[PDB]
Amino acid sequence: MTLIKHLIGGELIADTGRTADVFNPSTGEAVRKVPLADRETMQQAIDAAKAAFPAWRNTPPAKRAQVLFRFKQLLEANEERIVKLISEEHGKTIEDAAGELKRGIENVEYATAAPEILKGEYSRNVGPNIDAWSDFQPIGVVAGITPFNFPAMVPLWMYPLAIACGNTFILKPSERDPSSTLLIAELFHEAGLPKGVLNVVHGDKGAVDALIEAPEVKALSFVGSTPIAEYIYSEGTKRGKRVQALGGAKNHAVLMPDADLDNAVSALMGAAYGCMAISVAVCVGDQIADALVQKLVPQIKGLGAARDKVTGYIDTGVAQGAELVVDGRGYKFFLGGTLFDRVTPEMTIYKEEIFGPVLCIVRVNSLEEAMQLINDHEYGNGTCIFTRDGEAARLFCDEIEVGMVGVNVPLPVPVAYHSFGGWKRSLFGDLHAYGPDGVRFYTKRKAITQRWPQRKSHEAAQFAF
Amino acid sequence: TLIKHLIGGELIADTGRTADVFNPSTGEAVRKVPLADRETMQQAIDAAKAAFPAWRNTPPAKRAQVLFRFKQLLEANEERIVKLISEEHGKTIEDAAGELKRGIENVEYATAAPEILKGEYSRNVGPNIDAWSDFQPIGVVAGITPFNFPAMVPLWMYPLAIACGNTFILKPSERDPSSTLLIAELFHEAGLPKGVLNVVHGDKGAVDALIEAPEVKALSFVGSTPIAEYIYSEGTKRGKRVQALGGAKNHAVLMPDADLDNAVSALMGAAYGSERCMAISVAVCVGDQIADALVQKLVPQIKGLARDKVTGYIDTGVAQGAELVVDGRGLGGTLFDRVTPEMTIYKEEIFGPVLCIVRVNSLEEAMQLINDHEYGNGTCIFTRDGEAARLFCDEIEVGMVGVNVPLPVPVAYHSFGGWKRSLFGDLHAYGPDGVRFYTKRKAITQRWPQRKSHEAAQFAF
Ligand SMILES: Nc1ncnc2c1ncn2[C@@H]1O[C@H](COP(=O)(O)OP(=O)(O)O)[C@@H](O)[C@H]1O
Repeated sequence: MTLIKHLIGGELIADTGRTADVFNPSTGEAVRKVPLADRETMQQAIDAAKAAFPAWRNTPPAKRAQVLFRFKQLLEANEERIVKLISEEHGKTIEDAAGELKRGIENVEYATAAPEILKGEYSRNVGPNIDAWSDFQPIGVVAGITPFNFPAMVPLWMYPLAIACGNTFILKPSERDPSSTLLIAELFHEAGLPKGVLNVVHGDKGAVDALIEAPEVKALSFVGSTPIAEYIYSEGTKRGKRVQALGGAKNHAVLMPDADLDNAVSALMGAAYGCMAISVAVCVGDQIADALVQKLVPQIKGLGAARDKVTGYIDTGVAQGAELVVDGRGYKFFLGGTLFDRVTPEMTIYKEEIFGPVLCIVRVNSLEEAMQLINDHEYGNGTCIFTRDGEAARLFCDEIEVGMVGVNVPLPVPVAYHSFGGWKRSLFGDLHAYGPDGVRFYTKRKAITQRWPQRKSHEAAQFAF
Repeated sequence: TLIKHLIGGELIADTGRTADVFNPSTGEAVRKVPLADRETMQQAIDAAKAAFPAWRNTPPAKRAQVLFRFKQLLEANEERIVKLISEEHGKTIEDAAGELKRGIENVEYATAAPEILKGEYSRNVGPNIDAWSDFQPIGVVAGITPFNFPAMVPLWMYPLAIACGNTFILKPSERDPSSTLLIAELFHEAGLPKGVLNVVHGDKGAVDALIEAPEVKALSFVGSTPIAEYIYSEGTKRGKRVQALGGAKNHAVLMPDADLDNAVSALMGAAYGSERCMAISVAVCVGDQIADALVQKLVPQIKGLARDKVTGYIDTGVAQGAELVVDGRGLGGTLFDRVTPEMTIYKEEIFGPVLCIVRVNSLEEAMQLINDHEYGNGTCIFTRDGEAARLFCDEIEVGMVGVNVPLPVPVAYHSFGGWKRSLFGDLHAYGPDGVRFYTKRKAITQRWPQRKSHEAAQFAF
């Protein structure tokens, strides 16, 4: 543990040039250094992947499935070692880190069976001496840009599927916890993956701009924050690339007047403080809002530049006219449960996401207004409605635009993301249900019609030297 | 006479801005068309927004039913329709009837879309928690259609979108809008509720209206590449789903070993006026021999059967050093040799019977040429070599490929964005892409939290 190496062309490269430091969130002490890569160091990876592609594309489906199956085993073998490397640079419960990797492995298990659903049809003499067939081909060299949370699972949600489909991959992970990701890359090479099929290149905005600029890379896949997502989406798409982009968002719960309050409070307390991501509670009518606050407050007492970040957030909230009902700042400098009431979508505390236990209550007069509020912003990947009315619930499920909906029940969607464009993937849905969307993003359909026009005779004079 | 809009189930007469529809075989104006303002569009939008909730909840089988009668009423009125196509677009009635036969195949596919749209139900997936999954319509959607194909391109959009349970605003071409409107009316005659399909005639104003309207959730366009890029970028910028096909150029590759009579036959089928007929506008020849030979054969056969725009096009071609081998100024029938991708005649898309030969030294160069531009929807390679053909099929990026055989792709289009649909593919193969464009997937989990007692005091009056 001194300097972390790139994984280009099957060998580990040491870059010395620009460099940042990876810290240990639970200690504070910088542990290692990471190389912010130049366009030359990226072009290496691109050339490596471009070179590996034709061989890999023609590798038999069953052989690709085989190398993935061993990759799954070698991950289930080295779990302890990996999980340690996650908790060390990200700082999270080893139990959480292990649960993340279990998900990554589910993604690898799904990828092993992608070759099966990718077989196409053949027809001899669809017309006179004309054969026809259809295939699903890989698109070429593709790249994935991964976030800080989930250095294990988010890459394993991208590249195994893309490689199973027969592409080659350049992975540019987060600078802040890149060791765990790189280990998993190496294990894939150890499982049997040819050189150049997966490459790992560490870096920052430079590295990413490199991939956005490179005309060889055909598809670009990103999960992180909403500004960076919009960037990569628009700038990628305008250069003919396929772009899949999940950007951070806010999930909303709606409370109708008839909501069973103990049930809603249970969901909100698990989601905002206590598993689902919810950051805004839209209340229809003032009664249910006043009542919700009455119940929330007791239960929330029941439980350096970042210090200035949160104080700034809260302070702006008060400044713009929100009611700060529970201020979670305290000692043991932690941020406990914070509750804001009387929040509006023009406030900064609604528009800006803040890390940690913060709920905003937004008061609204009708269900239509609540649904319009949720639909008109960068809507997330989960939403709830709490009500006893059947007609309300049916309408909410019909007109809300969020993909997963919970009626009096929270959803297994632990982080909120908005999905850009038409190349849409779900991160937290059932893999078997949303996997085809991944497969379609990493493949192109091809439809061939073929005829070999005839000769009258086939004497040696009709061929070459 | 004057052509009426079809908003909210009734025919409206607009008088305001107006253009003239000509009878383009016999270049002489036959009718007038109303270029609509934002108010006349907002009428349609409001009509469609109103019709949506009822239509969305109409049973699958009832939607299938109205589509099935729509198919019959088209097969009933074919003669009348085809006449109206040939009259304002100007094309052989046999072609116009073949177009409508395709439109009807689109309607037949839409009738069966309700079946593939059923989802799952599971009682107690968790303790007293039900779960289900559904494919819902998205709302009010709009389609903007081109001059070529006033019958089939709309029937490729709205029947499927309506079968999925949306409502539709159709803004057809100003230049041949009679035939499209007739088919709209027949749909109403088949039983379609008022407001579910609306037809609003217009131009850039009308289109900008739909691009601006926040009620319309998806926008579907087929036409020229500049207008396509416009609608794509500006539509996606406003949160809409946009499906866009923009005019392009299909390329044929000739290897040295190509059977020339076979290639010439395919290239010569690719005809322009005013089951496998193909659009090809560029013939990439590998090596000079096959190119010289191709020219030798093409010239005699080019005695076949906007005008001011393309004198400029041809003139620029000569100016930049292309060899003008057959000059079609007058009936058309133009051939250019020694064309390069830096010329304007390669970059700009051209009205009419124009073929450009591009000489290249390797197959790799030919494939790179085709791949590096806004590639079309069809391509051919002519060769006897198996390895060449396999490689071409592997590395070319065009979706449909013909090896020594032309493809049934009569117009070239490039597809923008991630909402991609094929216009000329097998409907059963590319139909799901349409279905996905006009629907949104939902996963619902539901629980009704219990009460301890259910006396009348626990409910409302
Ligand atoms: N300004 C930027 N432009 C382009 N890419 C960036 C930028 N900032 C960060 N990235 C890259 O995107 C990922 C981080 O995006 P971000 O939204 O900051 O995720 P997170 O903050 O959750 O780690 C990293 O992989 C990083 O390399």
